[PDB]
This record gives sequence, C-alpha cells and structure tokens, in this order.
Amino acid sequence: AAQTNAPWGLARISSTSPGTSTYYYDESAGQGSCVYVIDTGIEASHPEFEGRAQMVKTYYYSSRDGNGHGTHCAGTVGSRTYGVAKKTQLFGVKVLDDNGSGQYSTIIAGMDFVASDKNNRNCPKGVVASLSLGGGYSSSVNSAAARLQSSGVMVAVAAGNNNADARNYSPASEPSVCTVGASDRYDRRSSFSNYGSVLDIFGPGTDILSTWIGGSTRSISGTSMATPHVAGLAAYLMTLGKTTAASACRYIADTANKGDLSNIPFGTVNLLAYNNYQA
Repeated sequence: AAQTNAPWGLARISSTSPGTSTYYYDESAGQGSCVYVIDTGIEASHPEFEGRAQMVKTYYYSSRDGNGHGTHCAGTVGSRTYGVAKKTQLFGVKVLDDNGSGQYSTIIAGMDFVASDKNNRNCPKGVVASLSLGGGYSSSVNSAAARLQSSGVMVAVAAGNNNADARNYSPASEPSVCTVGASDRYDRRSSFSNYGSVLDIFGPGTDILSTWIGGSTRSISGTSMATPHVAGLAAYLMTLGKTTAASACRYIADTANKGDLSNIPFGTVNLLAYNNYQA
C-alpha cells in the first residue's frame, strides 16, 4: 500500500533514503495487534482513530486527554493518516495529568496495569506499549518497565530530551526495553535527543505531524514523537509474523537503516527504524 503526501516520518520509516513523501506498507497494517499508549490519555472520538481507540484506565478525575500529548503519540502509532500501524487497536492508559506530569508511583502502577490488562483484550498478533515519558533514574521505574516487557509486551520508551546520556533517565535506562532516540527529516540527530549506549534505535522525532485534541492536528517535536513510530512499527511487524514482543526491538535494530544519521556520538548506535517493505 502507498499513502501519498504522508508525514515525513512515515515516509522515512519505509525508505532507504531521506527526502521522500510517500509511505509504503503492507496492507495488513497491524490488524490484530494492540498498542497501549501510556500517557495523558487519547481523544478516542477523533475521526482519525476510526473507532479503533479507547481509554481503558485513568488515575485522575477523567480519562480524557486534556493536554494533547497522548493523542499526538497515539496518532503516530495508529491513526489513519498520521499512523504507522493504521489498523492496530489503541488502548489509552492515563498516567499523566493534563499538565503532562505524573508521579513515578502512578506510572509504575500503569505499567503493571498493562501487563495484566492485556489478558482482557484480543491481540492475537501481539501487544506493544508506548511510553513517551520519563524522569531521573529510578530502579523501581526501570523494574516496572522490565516486568511489562517480560510479561510479553514490546515496550518502547523515549530516550529523553536533554541532549544527554540516557543512562541517567528512567525508564530510558532500562536495558531490556526498546529505548528510542529522535532524528530529523535530514537524517540528523534531533538537537534535543538523548544518546548513549542504552539507546536501541532512532525514529523520526523533529516536526512530526499527528492528531491533537479538539479533533485537530499539529506538528511537535520530541523523543516522545519518535517512540510511537517504533511502537507502531513493532505492531506492524508482529502482525506480519516477522517478530515477537520479546524479539521486536532486536529485529528492528537488525533491519534498521545503518550508518545514515549525522551527529551520532561515538558509542551510540547509528540505526534508524525501517520497515523493509518491498512494494
């Protein structure tokens, strides 16, 4: 399948070169997979989600996304126009308040929630969780991410936006999950992207168009935006049967575009997420 005039990041993940604008992908499109977006919520009524999104849990007075960040990330996972995996099922877990903040205890509870809640959902092709969040190093936060991964969920986490080594941030620094840095449309490391040996992969993160609250759209930047590209890619590849939740991060690294990014610090992987789709 071909989506013309796609957001640059979608075109990038199906291309061996920057500078194109059509996204190519297998029409299975993540059907039968599920992606949890653990964030500020999801505006599931947005036409872009086509009834495939739903809120399943909140720790606050509403499950609605009063911020936009979670809706944007969910759109990059799975919206019809802005998403990588256009037929996946999206489940929102609101661990962040409408200012985008959340206590680590709530975030940990949300991860353990997903590890159990997947047993209440129909995801025959597999389960992914996208975590566009983080703070300073916490062994308890890392352990929660490790449990979620161990339970059979492909966990993708943001590296962070400090232009610093991600070893000092959580859940970015957890080795067993997929830690995602950000790149721009010219294949440069995004100016804010964290780096370091704990990163597994880069995805598009600068000037990413996606869904927003109020039935709208906007372009924003962050490792928060790169993470759902990888989460959606994992769901797509799992639906194709090419990999599993336990092996998808490694498979994405195996099959990535290699050595094509600029300003990658010595010791950080130079790997850009790529779907290897041959039309």
